[PDB]
Amino acid sequence: GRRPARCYRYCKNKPYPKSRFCRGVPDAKIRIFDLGRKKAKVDEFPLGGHMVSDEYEQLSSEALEAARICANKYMVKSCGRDGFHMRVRLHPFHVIRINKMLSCAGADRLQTGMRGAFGKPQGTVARVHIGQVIMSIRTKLQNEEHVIEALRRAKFKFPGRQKIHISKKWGFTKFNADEFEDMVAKKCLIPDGCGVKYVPSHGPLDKWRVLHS
Amino acid sequence: GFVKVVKNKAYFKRYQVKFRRRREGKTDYYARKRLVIQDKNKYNTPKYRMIVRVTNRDIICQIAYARIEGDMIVCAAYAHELPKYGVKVGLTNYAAAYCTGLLLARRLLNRFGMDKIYEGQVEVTGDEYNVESIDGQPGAFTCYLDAGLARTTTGNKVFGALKGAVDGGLSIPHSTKRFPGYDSESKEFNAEVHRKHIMGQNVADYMRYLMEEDEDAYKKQFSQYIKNSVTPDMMEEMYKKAHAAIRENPVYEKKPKKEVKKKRWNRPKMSLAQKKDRVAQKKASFLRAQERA
Amino acid sequence: TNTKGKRRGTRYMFSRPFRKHGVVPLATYMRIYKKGDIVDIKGMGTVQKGMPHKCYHGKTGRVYNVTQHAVGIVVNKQVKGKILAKRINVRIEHIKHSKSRDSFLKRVKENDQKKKEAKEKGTWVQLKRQPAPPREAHFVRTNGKEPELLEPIPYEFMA
Amino acid sequence: KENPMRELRIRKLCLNICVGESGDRLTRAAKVLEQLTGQTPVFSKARYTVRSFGIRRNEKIAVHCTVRGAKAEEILEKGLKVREYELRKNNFSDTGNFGFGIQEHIDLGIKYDPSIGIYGLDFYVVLGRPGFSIADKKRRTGCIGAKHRISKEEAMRWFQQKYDGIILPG
RNA sequence: GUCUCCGUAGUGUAGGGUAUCACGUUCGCCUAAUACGCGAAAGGUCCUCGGUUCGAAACCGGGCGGAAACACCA
RNA sequence: GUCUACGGCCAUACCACCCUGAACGCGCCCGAUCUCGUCUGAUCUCGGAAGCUAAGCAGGGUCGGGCCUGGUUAGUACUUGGAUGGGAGACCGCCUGGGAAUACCGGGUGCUGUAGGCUU
RNA sequence: GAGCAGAAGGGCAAAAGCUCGCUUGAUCUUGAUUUUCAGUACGAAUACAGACCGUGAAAGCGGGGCCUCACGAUCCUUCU
RNA sequence: GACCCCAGAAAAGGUGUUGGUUGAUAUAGACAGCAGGACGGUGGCCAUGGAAGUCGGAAUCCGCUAAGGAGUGUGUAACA
RNA sequence: CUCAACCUAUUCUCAAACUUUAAAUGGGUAAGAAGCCCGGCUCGCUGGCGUGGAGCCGGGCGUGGAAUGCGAGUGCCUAG
RNA sequence: CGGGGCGGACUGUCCCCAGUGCGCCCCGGGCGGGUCGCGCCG
Ligand SMILES: [K+]
Ligand SMILES: [K+]
Ligand SMILES: [K+]
Ligand SMILES: [K+]
Ligand SMILES: [K+]
Ligand SMILES: [Mg+2]
Ligand SMILES: [Mg+2]
Ligand SMILES: [Mg+2]
Ligand SMILES: [Mg+2]
Ligand SMILES: [Mg+2]
Ligand SMILES: [Mg+2]
Ligand SMILES: [Mg+2]
Repeated sequence: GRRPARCYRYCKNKPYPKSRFCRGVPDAKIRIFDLGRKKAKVDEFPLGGHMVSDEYEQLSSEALEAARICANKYMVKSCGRDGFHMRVRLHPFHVIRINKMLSCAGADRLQTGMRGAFGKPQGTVARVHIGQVIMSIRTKLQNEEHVIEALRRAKFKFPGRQKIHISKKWGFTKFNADEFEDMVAKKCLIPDGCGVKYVPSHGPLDKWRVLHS
Repeated sequence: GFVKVVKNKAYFKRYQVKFRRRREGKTDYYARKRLVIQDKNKYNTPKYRMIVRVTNRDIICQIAYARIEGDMIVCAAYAHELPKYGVKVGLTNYAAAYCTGLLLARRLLNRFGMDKIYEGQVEVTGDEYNVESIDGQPGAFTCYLDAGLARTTTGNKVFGALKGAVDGGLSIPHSTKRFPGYDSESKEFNAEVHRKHIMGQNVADYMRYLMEEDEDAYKKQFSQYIKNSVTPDMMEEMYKKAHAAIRENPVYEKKPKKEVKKKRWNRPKMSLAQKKDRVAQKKASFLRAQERA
Repeated sequence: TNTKGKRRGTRYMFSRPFRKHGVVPLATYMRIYKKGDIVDIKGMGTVQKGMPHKCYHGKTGRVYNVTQHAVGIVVNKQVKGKILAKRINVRIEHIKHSKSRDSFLKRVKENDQKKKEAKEKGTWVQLKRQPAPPREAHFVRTNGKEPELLEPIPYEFMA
Repeated sequence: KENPMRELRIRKLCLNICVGESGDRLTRAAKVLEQLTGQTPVFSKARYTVRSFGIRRNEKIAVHCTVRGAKAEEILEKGLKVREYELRKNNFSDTGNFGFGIQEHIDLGIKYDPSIGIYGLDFYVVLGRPGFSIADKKRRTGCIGAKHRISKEEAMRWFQQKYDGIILPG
C-alpha cells in the first residue's frame, strides 16, 4: 500500500520529525545500522569505502533497508561474515504524510476533496545532501574490490545518483590513514572498541603519566 | 561511579554566577535598588543613606549616595575612634552604637556648616525626636537607614546608631517600634528603658549582677572593663562626657604614615615560561624515575 | 488569522541573553534621562511593567517627559503609507542612551573648538567629513623578493 | 600538634520518634521526648498520603527534637549505654555523622507510666568542628572547606576515643 | 471517511475516600442418594497509557476493541 | 603590597583540590542578665575578648574543568543583485558584493570608584 | 532540572516560589498614552496627577492576580 | 538534431566514436593467435549410496619444478 | 565466567513549534543656526546647599559642519 | 641568536642537583619608523 518513491523523492517540505506534535508515526523499516563484525578493533579494518550522494533528495527507510541487506549479503559472500563492518549513516528522521482519498467509484461518499487536506504520517525518509555519506564499509586492505562491488550493487536500490569513494581515513575514524600509525605510536591516539580516542597535550598530568606507564 | 555527576562540563557551561557582592553574601540587591535609586524626575539630586554595619569588634557608620562608577561616601564614623574621648572599652554595644551615630551626625553637619542650626536633642532622652527644618535656613539633612542584612527586630544596634544620628541633627524617617523601649504586647514605647540602653545601663546592671553571683565569671566576661577601672556606677557619666566631647569636636584628623618600604607579602603570579618549565621538569622526572624501576 | 495578543511573536525578542538572567544591574537605574535626548528602546523581559510594545523594540526616539520610573518618548512608527510620531511611556529598564547622538555632540564640540583655534592662529582647516576618497598613487617595493606565483589547486574529493 | 580549632564535638543529637498516625499515641510520644530532653517537642506532618502506611497528607505523624550542648552529651551516653557502646560501621555516614536507634524508651531514665506508651526512639548525632556555623550564618555565609570537613573515619576514631566504643564489622 | 456510546468477580449487571446484587464456585448440614432447602467462605490491574489531584474505576486527554447513527442532489 | 565598609561592570571574578598569610582588619570564638527569637542562644538578637588562623577570607599553584579572547575551520557554509548560463529534473557553475559556526591549536584567569586602616 | 490556578511562551532564587504577621491599592477621582486601529469604539494595559488608606524601621511598594486571553453599544429596566 | 518561458522524457545499458583519470604487463620479450606440459602424496579430511578437483563444511600444504589451483568451467551415477 | 541495568570517556545521525554561536539582505535614529557657548531672571516643582530641573530674558559665535539629486509646504471638494 | 654580575620560584639527578621568569645597570647582533638628518646617482 506504499506509494511509488517518486512521490516523495525531493525535499519539498521542512523537516517533519517524530515529536510531541507529530504523533502516530509508524516505525521505520530500517532498525539495524551496523552489521558485520562491529566489535573489530581499529587496526583490524584499515580500509574504508563510502557511498556518497550527488543529489539533494530524500531516501526512504525501505530503500535504506534494501540497500543495507543487499550490501550485507555480498560482503558475507565475498569477505566472510567476520571480514567487514558496515555502518548505515542515514537515519530516517523525516516523516512523510499522505492525504488518503477513498479509492472507490464515488466522490459523493465524503471524499471532501482538498478540504482539510493535511495528511497523516505515512512513512519516514532520510534527507541526504550532495556529498553526504549514505553507507560506510570498513574491512581489510585486500578487500577493496569487494567493497566497491558491494557498494555498487547497493546503489541500484536508491533513487538518484551515488558515487563510490575510498576514503583516505583509517577505518571509521576521522584521522588520515598515513598519519594513523605514528599517531598511535606517539600515543596521540588510543584505541577503544571500533574507534580511537584523541589524547590532547593538555589536561592534568596525572592522565599523562597513566600513559607512558 | 553509579550516579550522574551533577557538576559535569555542561553544568559549568550554562552556569550563571551571581553578582560578586551577592556571592560574597554582603549586598542584598533587592533592598539596595529600593534604597539607592532616585526618581528620574529628581535627576542628579543625591539620595543619601546612613549605612550602619556592626562588626564583631567595630561599628561602621557611613553616609553615601549612589553613582554609576560606585557609591560615594561623604562622611564616615567608626566605633574604634571612640577611645579618642571617654569610652575606650565595651565598643560594638548599643551605647557605642548611639555614640558613633551621634559622631557621624555631628561630623557631617560640621562639614556642611550646619552645626549651630539643628543642634539636635542635646539632652539625651529615649523618646521620639525628629528635627524640623528652620525657615530661612538651609534644610535639614535627610537620609535613610541602610540596615543591610541585619535582622531588624526590636533592640537592634543599627537602630541605636539611627537614634544617635537623629539626636545629632539628621532627619531620618523612622518609628519607635524598633527601639529597646518598645513593648510588643502593649504596643507602647517606654522611652525610659531606651534611655537606659543608650547609657549602657543594661551592661552596667550586668556587671553588678555578675559581681554578686560569680566573681570569676564576672572577671571572665568583663576582663577589659577591669583594666582602667570602668565600673557600673561611672558608665552613664562616661557616656555623657563622650556625647559632650562628640558635640564639641566632631572633626576627624588622619594619622600620616609614609615611612614604609615596598615589602611584598604575596607570592607573584607565575609566568608562562615557568609553568612550561615546571611541566617539562615533572615530565622528565617521571620518565627518569621509570628508568630506575 | 494571527492573534492580536500584545506579546505574540516575542518569544525570543523579550527573552534574556544567554547567562544574563536574574537581577537587573543597577547602573541601568542610575542613568539620567533629560528632555530632548535620544534613547534606544530595547525592552527587557525581566521587568514586565512599563514594557514597550513589540513594534517599538529596536526603535529610537526622543524623550519628552520624565516621571518617577518611566519616560515619555516620541518615536516614529510607520503605519501602511504614513509615518506618525507615537508617544509611549516606557520604564527606564527598557531604554538606554543612544550613542549616535553622543558621538555627534562630541564632533560638534571638536568642530566649534577647532574653528576657534583656527581663527586664533590663522589658517584654514577642513571641518566637513568627506567620503573615503580614491586611493592615491604609491610605490610598492619588491624588496629583492620575487612575488610568489599562485596556481589553482587540482580537485580531489574531500568527503 | 593539631590546632585546638579542629577538635571534633557534638553539634546536635536530633532525637526523632515516628508513630503511624495522629492521636493519643503521638501526644504520649511527645511527652516521652519531653521527659528525656526537658524540652518541648515539635510534631512533623506527612508530606504525602500513602495508603499502604495509612497516613494522610498534612497529618501529624512523628515527633522530633534537637538537643544541643551538655544536655545532648548526657542523652547520648544513656543511648550508647543501651547499645553497650557498640556501633556498627555502617551506622557512621559519609558526611561524618552517625546514628543509632533504641527500641524501648522506658529502660533509660523514665519509669513506665500506665498512661505513657512503650515507644522507642531514634538517635542521630551530628558531629562538627568549630567554625561549622559559617554555613548557617546569614551574612557572608561560606562552605567549611575540605580539610575542615569530618570523614567517616574521623567520626569512628572519635567514638573509639571518647566512649571507648567498639565498631563491629557490620 | 463523519458523529455518538460502552469496556467493573467465571456470566449478566450496579456504583474522587478500603467495590454491590443475582446466578455461578468451594465447605459443612438435611436426604439411602441427587436436586430443593439451611448454615458459612472465596471471587473482582474497573480495557491500556499519560495527566489533574493528597487521593482516579470515577475526572480529562490519548491508544486498543465492541455497538450504533450518516454518506444526499444531479 | 594589602585589607575593611559601601559599591560599578557582573566567571579573566565561577568550580574542584593543594600551599602560604607579617601588621591592622575581617572572622572563627566565649556567654545568655538585659533587647529579641527559637523544639534547640544551632540560626537571629544581645553582652563580650580566653583561645585560633583549623575554617571563612586574601594571594599563589594545577600539561585542571569552565569562562574570556585569538588562530584554524575558511573566503568554506550561507547570502544581495545578474544572465535567452548548464542540466529532463534534482540541483550546480559563473559574474557582482557581503561573509559565518563546531571539532582542533594558542594566550589570559578580575579591573576599578569613594571613605577609612595596616605595612620602617 | 521545582513552583508560580489554567494552554503555551517569556520571566523569576536571601525571587515573582514556600511559610508566617498585619491588612483591603480588587477603594474615590480627572485627564494623557499603548495595544486593535479608520489611528473609531469596546476590552485590556502603561505612565502620571489629586484624595483616602494598607504594610514596613525605612527607602519604598500597592489603586487586583509576574506578563501575554478570560469579554459586550443604543433603547429599556434596576440600584446607588 | 536543431535555441529562455516552451510545449515531452528517466533509471539503466553500448567492444559506436572522441577526450580524460588511475593502475598493470612488456626485448629478462608482452597482448592476441597457433602448438606442447598442466604432475606425486592425494580417489587430501568430514559429510556417503557415488561423489575421485569440480552437489556440499572447513581448512590452502610438500616435492619435481619452468608450471600445475590438493582446482575455473563442461561432462560422468561415479569414472573417464 | 557471561548477559543486563547504571556510570564514565568516546562514536553515527537529526529538529517548523530546540539551541551556545551566528551571517547576507533588512528596520530605527543622528550627521547643527530650532545648533553651540556665555551671562542673568522666574518657579507654588525638587531640595543639606549658591541643589536639581524647567521656563524666560539679553549677548557672541556662519568654514551653513557627508555624497548625490530635486523647488517645496498646505487646504477643500472628489470619481472609479 | 645572545653575553656579566643581585631578589624570588621550580624539578624524584637535591654535594654548592639541574632548570625558568621578573626588578637595575654594563654590553653584542639583526630589523622597522621618524631624523636641519648628511652625501652620491636618476
Ligand atoms: K497563523
Ligand atoms: K496562531
Ligand atoms: K482604548
Ligand atoms: K507610607
Ligand atoms: K443606569
Ligand atoms: Mg501505479
Ligand atoms: Mg510543503
Ligand atoms: Mg529587607
Ligand atoms: Mg500587574
Ligand atoms: Mg585550561
Ligand atoms: Mg557569490
Ligand atoms: Mg496615588
